[PDB]
Amino acid sequence: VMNRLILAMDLMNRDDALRVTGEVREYIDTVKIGYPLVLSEGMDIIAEFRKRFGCRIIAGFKVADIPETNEKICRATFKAGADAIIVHGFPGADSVRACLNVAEEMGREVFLLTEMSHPGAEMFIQGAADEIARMGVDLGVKNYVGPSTRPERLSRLREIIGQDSFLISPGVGAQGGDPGETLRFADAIIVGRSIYLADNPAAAAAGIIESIK
Amino acid sequence: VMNRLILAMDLMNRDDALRVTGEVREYIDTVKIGYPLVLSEGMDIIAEFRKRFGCRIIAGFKVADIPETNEKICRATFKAGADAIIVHGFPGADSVRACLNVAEEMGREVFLLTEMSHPGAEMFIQGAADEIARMGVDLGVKNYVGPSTRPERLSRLREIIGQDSFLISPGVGAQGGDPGETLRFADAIIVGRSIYLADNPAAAAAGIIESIK
Ligand SMILES: O=c1[nH]c(=O)n([C@@H]2O[C@H](COP(=O)(O)O)[C@@H](O)[C@H]2O)cc1F
Ligand SMILES: O=c1[nH]c(=O)n([C@@H]2O[C@H](COP(=O)(O)O)[C@@H](O)[C@H]2O)cc1F
Ligand SMILES: [Cl-]
Ligand SMILES: [Cl-]
Repeated sequence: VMNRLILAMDLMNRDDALRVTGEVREYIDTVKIGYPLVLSEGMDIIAEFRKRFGCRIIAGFKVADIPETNEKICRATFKAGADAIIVHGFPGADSVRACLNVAEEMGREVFLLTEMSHPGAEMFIQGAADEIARMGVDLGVKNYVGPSTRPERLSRLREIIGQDSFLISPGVGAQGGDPGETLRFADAIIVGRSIYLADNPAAAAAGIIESIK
Repeated sequence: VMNRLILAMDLMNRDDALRVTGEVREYIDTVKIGYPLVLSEGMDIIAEFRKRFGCRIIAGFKVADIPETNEKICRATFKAGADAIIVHGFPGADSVRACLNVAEEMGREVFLLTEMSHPGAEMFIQGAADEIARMGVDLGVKNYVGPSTRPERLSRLREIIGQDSFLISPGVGAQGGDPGETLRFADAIIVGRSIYLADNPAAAAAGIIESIK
């Protein structure tokens, strides 16, 4: 990923989303698009980003349904042009495998979300996170998502998945995570509000990159 | 809910989804629409269902993001016309409260998903389900979702939420759940494939209703 920086584009109207992404297009080649934008503007927005910016698109949908429905969601998402999709690991192995099947069939990628970055993640997710990570490793998952807000947890996740696995991490900036510290373990950081809500998105992105040069 | 029957409309194209729902419109007044249909046809499909069938719409999105993003998803979903939204409880209390805030503001409902119906749910969700249910009760949540595939678990969920709470349950039909048995604890059953994939959807719906007269 260019500059180890993935833009989380969660603005909810096409004009703003496209304008801000355009402002920082020179600093990134990977954008994470989620439900805030997709539900507001439609899935066609994914193709718009790919054509306008030539960027990789990660659908941050965090699929968490039964196997059959997960397959349908992945199919629809990849048909829309997404290069990868984020999947929740908490629902179990069968739900993850359903996504892996579609990804292999269509030549796309699955990112396994192991532990989340918000406070509430401590209640139920954290206690299952290490096992979720091991589940991914046992199934051959190569891409993971871990929390920037809990450095020691992110470090443990890295130990479980190994050096060869790709790890991205949200929670940088607005949620309190530090770019440099997070990159001690993750290969790339996900940054949303710190950039898209900044008075000068380009300056914000450049500042983050400067701090991790 | 009419006939204690909620149609899970997971077909992925407008014509088929509307045609099948029309075939069974006399048997239901509540439809659960999820990502398979919404991502394929756009969120405007919710308003289409409401105007064509005059039915209640439950968005089976099972929101499972951080508080800030959950708020955005709920806002977009309710703006689209959904009467209620299903929210995953595993991400914690703050993520649930974010949804409750928007629902209260817009005069809509939140359904808390405790335990899931598929096999993989046993890995991590099941062990946290009773506590997730208690979390909902402590926050004043009145609508819940529990598994038809595990009758004793559904029974335990009912005991935790009390007789006053509203409980709906998926996993009936295709996943093996029995309509009558499930209704010993749930107030309404969610049925998808057993109806929408049937040779005669109307006959399938009528048959289910007949078995629970
Ligand atoms: O654990 C997680 N934490 C997150 O913050 N996210 C997403 O990353 C993004 C974080 O953006 P921020 O604005 O930089 O906080 C946003 O899209 C979230 O929904 C997902 C996760 F899986
Ligand atoms: O635990 C769950 N099990 C489910 O099956 N579902 C949804 O209910 C529906 C079940 O449909 P079926 O075709 O009757 O199995 C479908 O939309 C699922 O995504 C959600 C859940 F939260
Ligand atoms: Cl995400
Ligand atoms: Cl659902």
